[PDB]
Amino acid sequence: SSQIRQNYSTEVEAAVNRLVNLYLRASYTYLSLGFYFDRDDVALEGVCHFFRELAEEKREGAERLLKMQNQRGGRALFQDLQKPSQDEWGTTLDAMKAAIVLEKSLNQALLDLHALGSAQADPHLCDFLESHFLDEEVKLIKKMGDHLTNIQRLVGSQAGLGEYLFECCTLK
Amino acid sequence: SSQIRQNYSTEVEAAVNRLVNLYLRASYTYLSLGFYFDRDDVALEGVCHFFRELAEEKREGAERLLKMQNQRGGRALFQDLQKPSQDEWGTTLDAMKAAIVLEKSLNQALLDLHALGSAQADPHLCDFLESHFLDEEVKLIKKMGDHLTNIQRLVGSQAGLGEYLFECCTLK
Amino acid sequence: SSQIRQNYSTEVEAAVNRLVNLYLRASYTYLSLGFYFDRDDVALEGVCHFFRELAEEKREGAERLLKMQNQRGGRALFQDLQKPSQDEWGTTLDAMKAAIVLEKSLNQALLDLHALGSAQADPHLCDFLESHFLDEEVKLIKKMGDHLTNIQRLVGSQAGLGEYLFECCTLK
Amino acid sequence: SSQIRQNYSTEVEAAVNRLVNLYLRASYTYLSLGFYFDRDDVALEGVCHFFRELAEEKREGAERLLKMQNQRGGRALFQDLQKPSQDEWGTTLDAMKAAIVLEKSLNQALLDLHALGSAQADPHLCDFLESHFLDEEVKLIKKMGDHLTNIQRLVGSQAGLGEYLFECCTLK
Ligand SMILES: [Au+]
Ligand SMILES: [Au+]
Ligand SMILES: [Au+]
Ligand SMILES: [Au+]
Ligand SMILES: [Au+]
Ligand SMILES: [Au+]
Ligand SMILES: [Au+]
Ligand SMILES: [Au+]
Ligand SMILES: [Au+]
Ligand SMILES: [Au+]
Ligand SMILES: [Au+]
Ligand SMILES: [Au+]
Ligand SMILES: [Au+]
Ligand SMILES: [Au+]
Ligand SMILES: [Au+]
Ligand SMILES: [Au+]
Ligand SMILES: [Au+]
Ligand SMILES: [Au+]
Ligand SMILES: [Au+]
Ligand SMILES: [Au+]
Ligand SMILES: [Au+]
Ligand SMILES: [Au+]
Ligand SMILES: [Au+]
Ligand SMILES: [Au+]
Ligand SMILES: [Au+]
Ligand SMILES: [Au+]
Ligand SMILES: [Au+]
Ligand SMILES: [Au+]
Ligand SMILES: [Cl-]
Ligand SMILES: [Cl-]
Ligand SMILES: [Cl-]
Ligand SMILES: [Cl-]
Ligand SMILES: [Cl-]
Ligand SMILES: [Cl-]
Ligand SMILES: [Cl-]
Ligand SMILES: [Cl-]
Ligand SMILES: [Cl-]
Ligand SMILES: [Cl-]
Ligand SMILES: [Cl-]
Ligand SMILES: [Cl-]
Repeated sequence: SSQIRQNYSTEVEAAVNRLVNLYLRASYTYLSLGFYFDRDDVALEGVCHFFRELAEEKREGAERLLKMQNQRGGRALFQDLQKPSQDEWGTTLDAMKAAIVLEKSLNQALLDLHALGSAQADPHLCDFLESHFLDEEVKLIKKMGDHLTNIQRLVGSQAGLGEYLFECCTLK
Repeated sequence: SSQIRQNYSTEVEAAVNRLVNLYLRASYTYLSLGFYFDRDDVALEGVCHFFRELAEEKREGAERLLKMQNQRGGRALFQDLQKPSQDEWGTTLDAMKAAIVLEKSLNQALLDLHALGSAQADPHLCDFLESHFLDEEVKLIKKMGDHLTNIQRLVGSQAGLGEYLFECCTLK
Repeated sequence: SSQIRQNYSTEVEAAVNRLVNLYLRASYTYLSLGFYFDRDDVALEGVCHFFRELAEEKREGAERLLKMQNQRGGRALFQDLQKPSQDEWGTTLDAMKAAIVLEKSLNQALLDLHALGSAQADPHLCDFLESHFLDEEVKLIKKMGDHLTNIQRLVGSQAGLGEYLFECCTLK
Repeated sequence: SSQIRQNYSTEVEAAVNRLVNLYLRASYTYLSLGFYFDRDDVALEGVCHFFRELAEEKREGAERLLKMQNQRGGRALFQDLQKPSQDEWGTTLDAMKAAIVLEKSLNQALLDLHALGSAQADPHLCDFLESHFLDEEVKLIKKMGDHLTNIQRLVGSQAGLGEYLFECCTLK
């Protein structure tokens, strides 16, 4: 019943709905990661807050995709949201590894949707991914890689803790 | 691995996890209702915004339950989130009916959790439901009932539209 | 006599001049639509103002294309501007239909210019259309589709008028 | 000589006086814990300040119970206050363990007073415990559990210190 649809393939429409699922699944993973770190026997509030903010960001990405689906005259379709892959998330290092794997999977999904958009000659879709997704994901993955290295440094050794503290207490 | 748990039954712990599922399912229903009203062939932005706000409120209720689960030393466990019951939501009247049915089901779930809390002599749980849930649900259901009556009045007849307009344009 | 031209095909240069014509023709259509709604026997000032603003937006798009033509070292060439397709525009519904047809034709022209830019390996042109045209057109076409649905709802029936008024007077 | 007493059992009146004793005993324990940490050979001022604030909070709880005793027309009766269980409090971990044991004992006393209030059909008493005691105790016990885990993490190992520092210096 759309009167607006133009140059918007059914292939991209379906891929957008799948990507909304993937972003909401990611948001739900981050909600689980955050509340795990809020447990009294884990009790790292900053890590809870880090993942709570990422749950928000992933929800917001899904909402942006849904708004765009309607802007193009496609039909938002929702599927079941699978529960996160784990119920307990181990150490901060374990959790940050799981997060980077998750973000890499979203980034690959964005790249696959660009490939589809390019094959379907859909420049509005490409511009949309560029405006709101591709560089956001690269920045977040770089931050997570930085965090993995610093966690690895801090937990690994005296030299590494000392080097971290110098950066923080003398330079910053 | 909790060192804090006191007077918190495994029955309530499990019921709280189920209620988190129900609230997140409700939030996901409201996300679908809102984006339906944002379709170009439906195009009632105020109804989209009404349900978008309720998606937020239901998410927030789930997050409050999860925070409380950790405060009591229970273990948050997440399950799959089923997709909403419909993909298209009909008219504003259809949608507001579906919303009141949904809110009634959450209210009954809250009342069942009070019954369990009372049976388990858990006054902190009871106080928690009173502080953040029971009156919030009654207020929202009353608002929805008011909206059902006004939608029914507006769509039904000339007399009803005229009466609505008098309230709005002469009295308010 | 340009000393700046680089990677700018004669094909794109010509297509840009044609697109300036199409945008100025659109602006002139909107000027006619707006003054039609200002007639004393039509007298819908809000519809006049809506189309007056679109006349401005289409002029501004043409001016942006002309600035870009000079930035690239092409030569702006102007042709005659044909008068709008009608002298009287019927009802608000008739007019909004004509507007969406017009905007669709501009959007297809933008997509055709992207195809040409891609074939000519001209990424500055592609970036220019993305920055200032493609999403602007999709947003405007979605707004127009929303308006068509609401006009259709309002003129069509009691149920539809009532539903519109609920959104506006109770929710907004 | 009360002219106001209504629905206030002698059982609850006595239990309230006992609970005032328990809260003042707790306040006195916290005063001893705080000044222990202020010793020059212990010298952890933040731990002194943490327990000094809890001494204040426990005094304030006792004063609230006494105000309520008079509001209901019962008679405040004071007994001797026993000295705290230890004269020296060991390490921060030892002290935080002793504190959580203390708070658990107050929480159980509050739950026992709810049981008595419910048996005596005294809803004002129940509302009073809900308003000012039950959730305050759960929040404080959760904070103490968080602190036990972080102390245990910090004192236990290199990995644990590193993880703590990451939360604090990189995330917070
Ligand atoms: Au969290
Ligand atoms: Au947090
Ligand atoms: Au692309
Ligand atoms: Au593309
Ligand atoms: Au630092
Ligand atoms: Au530092
Ligand atoms: Au520092
Ligand atoms: Au919405
Ligand atoms: Au909305
Ligand atoms: Au209850
Ligand atoms: Au209860
Ligand atoms: Au009104
Ligand atoms: Au009104
Ligand atoms: Au009015
Ligand atoms: Au006008
Ligand atoms: Au006007
Ligand atoms: Au292009
Ligand atoms: Au290009
Ligand atoms: Au309105
Ligand atoms: Au209105
Ligand atoms: Au109104
Ligand atoms: Au002190
Ligand atoms: Au102190
Ligand atoms: Au009670
Ligand atoms: Au009671
Ligand atoms: Au810190
Ligand atoms: Au720190
Ligand atoms: Au720091
Ligand atoms: Cl969280
Ligand atoms: Cl299903
Ligand atoms: Cl493309
Ligand atoms: Cl929404
Ligand atoms: Cl499963
Ligand atoms: Cl109870
Ligand atoms: Cl005009
Ligand atoms: Cl000529
Ligand atoms: Cl290109
Ligand atoms: Cl002190
Ligand atoms: Cl004595
Ligand atoms: Cl009672």
